[PDB]
Amino acid sequence: LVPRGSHMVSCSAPGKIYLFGEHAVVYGETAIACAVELRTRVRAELNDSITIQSQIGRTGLDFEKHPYVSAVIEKMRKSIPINGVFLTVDSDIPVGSGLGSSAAVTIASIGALNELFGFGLSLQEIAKLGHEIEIKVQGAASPTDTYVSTFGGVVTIPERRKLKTPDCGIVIGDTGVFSSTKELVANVRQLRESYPDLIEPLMTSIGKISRIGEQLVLSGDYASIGRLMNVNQGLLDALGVNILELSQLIYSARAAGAFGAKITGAGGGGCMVALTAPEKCNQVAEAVAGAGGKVTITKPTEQGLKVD
Amino acid sequence: HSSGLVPRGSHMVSCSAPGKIYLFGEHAVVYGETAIACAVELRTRVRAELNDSITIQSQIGRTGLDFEKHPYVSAVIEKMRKSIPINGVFLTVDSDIPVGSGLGSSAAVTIASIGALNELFGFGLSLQEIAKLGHEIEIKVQGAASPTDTYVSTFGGVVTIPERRKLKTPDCGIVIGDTGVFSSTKELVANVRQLRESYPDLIEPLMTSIGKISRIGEQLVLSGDYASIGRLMNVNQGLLDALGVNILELSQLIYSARAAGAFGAKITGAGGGGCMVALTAPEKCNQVAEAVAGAGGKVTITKPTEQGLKVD
Ligand SMILES: [Mg+2]
Ligand SMILES: [Mg+2]
Repeated sequence: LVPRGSHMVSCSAPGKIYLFGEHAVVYGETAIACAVELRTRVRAELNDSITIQSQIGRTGLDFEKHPYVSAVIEKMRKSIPINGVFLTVDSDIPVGSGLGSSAAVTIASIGALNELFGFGLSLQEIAKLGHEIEIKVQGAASPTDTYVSTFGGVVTIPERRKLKTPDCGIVIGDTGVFSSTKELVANVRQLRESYPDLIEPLMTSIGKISRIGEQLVLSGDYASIGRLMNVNQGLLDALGVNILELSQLIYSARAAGAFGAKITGAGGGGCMVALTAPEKCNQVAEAVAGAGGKVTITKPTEQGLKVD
Repeated sequence: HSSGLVPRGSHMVSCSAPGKIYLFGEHAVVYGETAIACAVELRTRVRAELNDSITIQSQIGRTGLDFEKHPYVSAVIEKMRKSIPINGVFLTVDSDIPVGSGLGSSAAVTIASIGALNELFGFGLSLQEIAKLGHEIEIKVQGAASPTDTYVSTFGGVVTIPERRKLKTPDCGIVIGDTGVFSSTKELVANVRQLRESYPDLIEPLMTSIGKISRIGEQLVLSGDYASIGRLMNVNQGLLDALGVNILELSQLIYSARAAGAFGAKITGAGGGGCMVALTAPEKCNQVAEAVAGAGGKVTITKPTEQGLKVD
């Protein structure tokens, strides 16, 4: 094959929302993720030393300001030497939120170095490597985020089967309220401990939504996907992870015609998501904006990691 | 209290009957599940005196017997006349109960009226007979009804439905917050019935989970663990939100009540508007009411009532 050893290479990897079933996976259940068109992009250039540039600054190998890129380099250079590289990182995935910001930079960086230095990694090896980098950086991590970012589209969890991509707009509304992903996993579990006979069946019912929903994703019945999303949001409210500002955004989106709307990610703050007809995306976005949410307008993405 | 004068012969008689909120389980009873209702200290009072004709006076004005303007009082007099003559009577109706949200305004006027004529004319009816009669009256006036509203207004306190088991009354304030948003009970019941129709394998187990709440919560009422009763009311609220009967105004009031320290807060009755309810420590009642008021609601501060129908 054609040498490309000096070719500047850019890779991108998407963030993701949950159609159903966040919070339920740890307790054995099925969920359905959808990658979206908000990407982190990483361009890799041959260089005499290691330089990493992003909105945070220009560094060398710096595990404090550039933890993920730095960990990727540290791990891959054990296989094939990396004498030098200039990496430039830019992201359209909103700073913090279950949308997969650290998984996207991890996967894009692996992609870009894979290409530039010829590691010949397949997508499955990339996903597993990414998972490994998040463990190294965070202490402990679920493989789901790096897998969805790698392969893109709609993915059932944890069987990892690809479902047809819906032709819908996605509005993300950020409440601007901070919450700890650990503290909320901690409270779901606790309420679960105090009333086991009540809370266990609820996770079971969220699991059921994905099984019903799989079938609606296949037939493109977005109106029913939306009705289920709404049911799932109510189950999340029963689990204790909703707040007033999330309901505020959710109810505006629904009133403006969204198929459905729900928390995406851990809850307690952060973002909600609305699934809309493409021709109604703007109107839902304006209603969420009107209500004070920080709005991003996006759509599902068919591809995961890609050489741009 | 009273005047130095003691009347001779026949006196004015007075009965009152309470409204109610649901601690748990609205919407699930019609699906074979348990609920817990709690009668509260908001009453309809009916005063009654012998008269040669019929006169009914209430917040709407003074009439003779009148099935449009006083449909329940007039149906009561009509039904009761079939066993004992009522040549005439003068009836005055007043009430502290707000309309709708299954708070039980119709049930309260029905039961208070029955109770007042019971006393005045010496019908000798027991509580069970009074509730059964009130159930029969609601059927007559609106076409169809469950016996629950009239049962709970007759007996008062905390009652499990449909098993009708009396539970110990809790020592808590109750704040009712009205969103002022109008919605219709039979439309919401229909919309819930439709959702269960579309996903029976999803929705039937959620009903079953609301029934579990009442099961667990019965024991918490027995042991007076109000904090956990609130926490379970919080879970039942998310399940009502899953059933599609919440709205933004209700959420606004509910979060405000919880931030101000309520043990818990939730929709009471049909939803889609109407009222929510918060259970609070007696201390924190004013705190919670001011905050629901602060967030947009018409607030009523009450507490549970131990009995239902009483001769005042
Ligand atoms: Mg980094
Ligand atoms: Mg009447």
